[PDB]
Amino acid sequence: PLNRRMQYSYYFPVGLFMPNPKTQQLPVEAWIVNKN
Amino acid sequence: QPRVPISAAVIKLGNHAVAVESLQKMYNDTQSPY
Amino acid sequence: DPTFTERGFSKTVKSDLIAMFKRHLLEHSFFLDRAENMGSGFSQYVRSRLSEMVAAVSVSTYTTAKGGEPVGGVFIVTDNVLRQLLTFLGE
Amino acid sequence: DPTFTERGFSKTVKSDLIAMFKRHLLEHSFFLDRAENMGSGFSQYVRSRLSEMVAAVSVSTYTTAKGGEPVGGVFIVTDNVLRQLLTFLGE
Repeated sequence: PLNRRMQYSYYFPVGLFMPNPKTQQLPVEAWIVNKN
Repeated sequence: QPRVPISAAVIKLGNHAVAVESLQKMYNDTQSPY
Repeated sequence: DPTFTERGFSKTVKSDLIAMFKRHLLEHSFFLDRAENMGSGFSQYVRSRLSEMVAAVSVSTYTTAKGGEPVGGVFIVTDNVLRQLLTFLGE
Repeated sequence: DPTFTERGFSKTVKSDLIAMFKRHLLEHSFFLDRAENMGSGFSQYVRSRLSEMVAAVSVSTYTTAKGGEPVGGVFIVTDNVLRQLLTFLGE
């Protein structure tokens, strides 16, 4: 009984415009990692 | 024969001990190079 | 080392031994100044080099006093190396 | 491991086991050269790998001498691994 399946939610944004410090690269996609 | 205790620093390196000592004091009293 | 003796001796293993001479010369030599040079783990480092130095040459007539352990060898150091061994090997 | 056995065996858990084979092969294998390679914590590292190696296979007839502890297993190492275990596991 002490092997409970912990389940919670991850979240991540794709394609955000970073505002300028006063930006020619624009993200179309975002990368993540597997469990492998 | 009776066994006398002689002085030696004994470190235990794993399963068998060894008796580390130095004779630099024996060579310095006679002013001899070690 | 038994690992390079148990294969007998070939002409291929001789190059491994001549390279292992240099690899043991550059790293393990002057081990006490390296143990003062490095960070933590100096006690295991000094105890490791001394234990390999015992294992290189591998009733009892010379026992310890408060036990019965045969004393199985003797290190002969200088007076400057004796205390730097006795501090890294505290007990 | 009881954690992947207590769920029975499915076809989904087989991919987890085949990936866990590689994850245990790349990290935990040749643990003694890694324990010499790393910084501090080598005693807990070696004791951890040996304790997992005992727990993998999990009156008494073989007790210790000055106590009564049953000796519950036996490691058979080489002569080069015996002293590198006995230095990292000092007591």
